[PDB]
Formats: sequence, C-alpha cells, structure tokens
Amino acid sequence: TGDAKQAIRHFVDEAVKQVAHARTPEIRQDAEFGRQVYEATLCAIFSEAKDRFCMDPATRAGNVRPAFIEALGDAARATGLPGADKQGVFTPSGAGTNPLYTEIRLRADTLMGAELAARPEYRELQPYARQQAIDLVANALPAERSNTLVEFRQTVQTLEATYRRAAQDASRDEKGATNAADGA
Repeated sequence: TGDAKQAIRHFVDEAVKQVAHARTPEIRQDAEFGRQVYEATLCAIFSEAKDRFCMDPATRAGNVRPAFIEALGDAARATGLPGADKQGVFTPSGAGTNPLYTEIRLRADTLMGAELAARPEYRELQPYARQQAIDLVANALPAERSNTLVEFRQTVQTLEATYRRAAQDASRDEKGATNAADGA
C-alpha cells in the first residue's frame, strides 16, 4: 500500500533479471530464437494493449475500442509484424503471450498479487518491465529492430493514455450530472 508505483515496479524488475539470465545463454548459443521472440514480444504488447483498453471501465464498449484497434494496428504495422491480412483488416494471428515477457509478468504477479496489483498505479506502470524485457530481445538484434520495439511501445502508451483520457473526458462530460441535470 506504500506506493505500488515503486513497489510492484521493482518486483517486476527482479523477474526480468532472473529470467533474462535464465535464457540469456540460449540467445547467445542459439542466436535464432531471439529473433522469434522479437515478433512475439510485439504481439504481447499488441494483444495486451487491446485487453487493457477493453478491460478499462471507461472504454468497455463503442467508446473508442474500434478506434484503438485501428490506431494500434497502424503502429503495429509500421513495425512490419508478419501477421495475416483478412478481409482487408490486418491483425496478428494471436499468440500474445508465450515468450519471456509472459514468464516474467507471471512471476511478478504472484509476489505482488496483493493490493498493489489492485491499485490504478499498476496500469500506467506498463513501460517499466517492457523497457528492460524488450531490451534483452533487442540485444540479439541490431539497433534497428530495437528502435521498432521502442517506437511501438511508446506509441501504444501514448495511444492508450490519449484514448483512455479521451474516453474519460466524455465520461466526465456526460457524468451523472448533465444527463440527470435536466431538472438543474
């Protein structure tokens, strides 16, 4: 309860190191699966991004989800994700979870499964673990692909905060007042 802002943040850090060290030898020894992770890593952000937006109580339906999907796909496209084009809509086949990012999140989840995880501070704290987790994957890759993860990662954060805020703006704007304020 002290401050999930710094607490959960540091707990996730421990997972990242432990796991990073766990499979780091394989990336060096088998510098081939790291590249596969790069694609899945983005997928996790892509899939999680939608889930986070969808889960939010102020963006449950028709609020800005369709738009979030379109904007999310646009940035995830610039990355050049080898997804699948269906009926003109470009969307990844799935596999949001599966790599190290998934493994580190679960570990930190168990320790912080307390009130910390229940605090809203948790939602914004998205780019802390990702910044370190994506860095390791980007390690097996040049500075190029690395920029891609950084670009998409911030873009999502910006899209989410902007879209989430936009939804809240309309919520506060439409709050229980205006509507039931006819008798004002």
